[PDB]
Amino acid sequence: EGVLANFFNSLLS
Amino acid sequence: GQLVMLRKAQEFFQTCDAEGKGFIARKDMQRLHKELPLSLEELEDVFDALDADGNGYLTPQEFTTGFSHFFFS
Ligand SMILES: [Ca+2]
Repeated sequence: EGVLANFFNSLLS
Repeated sequence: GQLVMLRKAQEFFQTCDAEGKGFIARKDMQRLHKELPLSLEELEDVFDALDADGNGYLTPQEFTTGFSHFFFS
């Protein structure tokens, strides 16, 4: 759930 | 708000499934290590979080569903 945020937040940069 | 989400899930589904297969496999999630800053170890965690049915296959609906849980917190 935090590793999804990581992965999505990273996709957003 | 749901249309903006889907516009991103498509963008990001396309990015993982760059080969045009129609799904994301456990090895598309590895070549991301070269493009994103995460360990392969995290990537499979992502993968594993996102494959709800455990096919070892990531579908668009599985991909979109995950992103939507995220997009909305
Ligand atoms: Ca699946």
